[PDB]
Amino acid sequence: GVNEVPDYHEDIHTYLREMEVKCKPKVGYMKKQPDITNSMRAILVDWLVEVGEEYKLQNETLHLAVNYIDRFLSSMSVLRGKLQLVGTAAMLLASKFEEIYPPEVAEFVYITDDTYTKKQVLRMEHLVLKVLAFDLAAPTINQFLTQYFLHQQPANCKVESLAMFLGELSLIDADPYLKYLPSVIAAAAFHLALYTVTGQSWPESLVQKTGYTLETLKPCLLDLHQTYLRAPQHAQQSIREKYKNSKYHGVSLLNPPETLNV
Amino acid sequence: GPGSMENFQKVEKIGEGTYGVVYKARNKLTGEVVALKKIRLDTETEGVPSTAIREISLLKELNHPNIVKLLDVIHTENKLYLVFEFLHQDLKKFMDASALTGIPLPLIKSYLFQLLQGLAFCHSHRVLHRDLKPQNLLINTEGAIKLADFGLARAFGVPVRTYTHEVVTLWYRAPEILLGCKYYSTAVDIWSLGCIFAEMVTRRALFPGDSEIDQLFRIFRTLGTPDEVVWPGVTSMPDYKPSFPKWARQDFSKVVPPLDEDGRSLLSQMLHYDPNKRISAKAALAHPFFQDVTKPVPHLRL
Ligand SMILES: NC(=O)c1ccc(I)cc1
Ligand SMILES: NC(=O)c1ccc(I)cc1
Repeated sequence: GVNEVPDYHEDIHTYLREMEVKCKPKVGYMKKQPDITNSMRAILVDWLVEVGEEYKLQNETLHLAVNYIDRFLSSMSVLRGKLQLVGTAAMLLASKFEEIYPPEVAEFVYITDDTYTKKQVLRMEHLVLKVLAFDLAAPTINQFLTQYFLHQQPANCKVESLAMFLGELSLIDADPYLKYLPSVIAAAAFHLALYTVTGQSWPESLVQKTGYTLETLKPCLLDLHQTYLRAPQHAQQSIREKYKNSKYHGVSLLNPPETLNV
Repeated sequence: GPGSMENFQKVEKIGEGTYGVVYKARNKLTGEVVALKKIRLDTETEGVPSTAIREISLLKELNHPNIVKLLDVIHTENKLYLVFEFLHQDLKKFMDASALTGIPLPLIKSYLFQLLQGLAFCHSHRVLHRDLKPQNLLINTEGAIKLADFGLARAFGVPVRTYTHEVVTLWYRAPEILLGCKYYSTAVDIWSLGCIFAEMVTRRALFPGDSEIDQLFRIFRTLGTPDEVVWPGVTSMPDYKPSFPKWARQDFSKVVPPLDEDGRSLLSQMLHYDPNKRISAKAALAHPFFQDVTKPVPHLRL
């Protein structure tokens, strides 16, 4: 019913598809970053997963933060010593936008082990706001997932959580995931989750909605399927640990399929 | 953000919000009359306020002739200046001073139709307003009315998640919020607009409660106490109590006596208990009530 805004969901889907291209980071920014690497970014994101967990933040908040970070690093060159400061301010801004009860600034200062000062975090908050020009209402993977979820027949929580999980794993690895739009990673995530749990495939009804097919999703899906298979071996483990929790139905303990057969 | 404060001349104070004051100002180069909202950040020890972050981020992408236009944002180290399109008055002040023997039916119809256009645009762009009330509806000399004050607004996902409770000024607050419901949606904006419709006709608030429970009771006594038939789920709601008095629904023609059949029809659909059955802004635009509106559509702003 109204919680799924029947009268507006298509308008909204269309709008998000337009806004996801505008809020997209530059696919090749890390090569132009003299002092930071994909691996450092990965450590940062992993830590922001932990921060989200420590403060029981929404997953939406985590996704916004990563978006803010990647857009910022697209135009601003950053020394390794200051990457965490960008991340911290991004998490604060994302919290203030998405959270009912955002953690206070002091708690953000706290989790950085007093590497930075209250004033440093605050000054960085303004810089991100200026760089992004307050374009904070970005489409995320999750915004798309939750609408795709409405096409399950019937709803299945393992499917939902597993898709959430796979989408989260994608935030960690700028290569290759920077090359895909939220709507596509979400598509791939939903289809992989669906297949793993139920053996079913990306629904026709979502081909109607999205215009995407297994064909158009195929590249992304192959990457996500690798990321899933290797997930126990990745240097970064905070998402796996998080998705062991029963809140997410222990989905990180499911077995990835050895093949997609398509 | 090409603006500079050097280019504005302040003209007079016009109002005061939470983090500051609003001046009518004049662009010294273009001639444009704007409203400047100041938001001091030096005072703020928690950095840029979340209200302001939501207002700016959300108003950026809401370009619509019935939504007040954010023209620019100036960001000093100690101050933040939102530059808005200037509208001379709000609906509350218009009802108090000039609408003494009432608003003409033509003008009420026009205002309602424009408010629905504005609100439909918000929902189409995944924004709940969450504070629709006459104070927050600005009117110009040309006959336009526009949604304003997006300090309480929020970007929603589909389906919606749990957001902040007890939102919306009490008199305009929907039953589902009053009953502590886990989830609320676009239907809370419609309820407000419905209260506003009634208010434009009578020039008094429809449900002037002095507490959460008093607000409910007033609503119940006007539309009847809802049960499982009119509203499936109601009795399972977190702050629903079996002890609630059971008032009979009085005939809707008694709620707003001067109102015609078309008017009553549309009002009832805006004030439907079940958020799922309540009319959407998009559907309400096609209601017969509006058949004879001809006021030319307001023009977008740059
Ligand atoms: N946009 C405006 O003209 C305006 C905004 C807020 C107030 I309080 C008064 C006027
Ligand atoms: N909050 C109150 O004061 C109140 C709550 C429930 C009833 I039944 C009456 C009053």
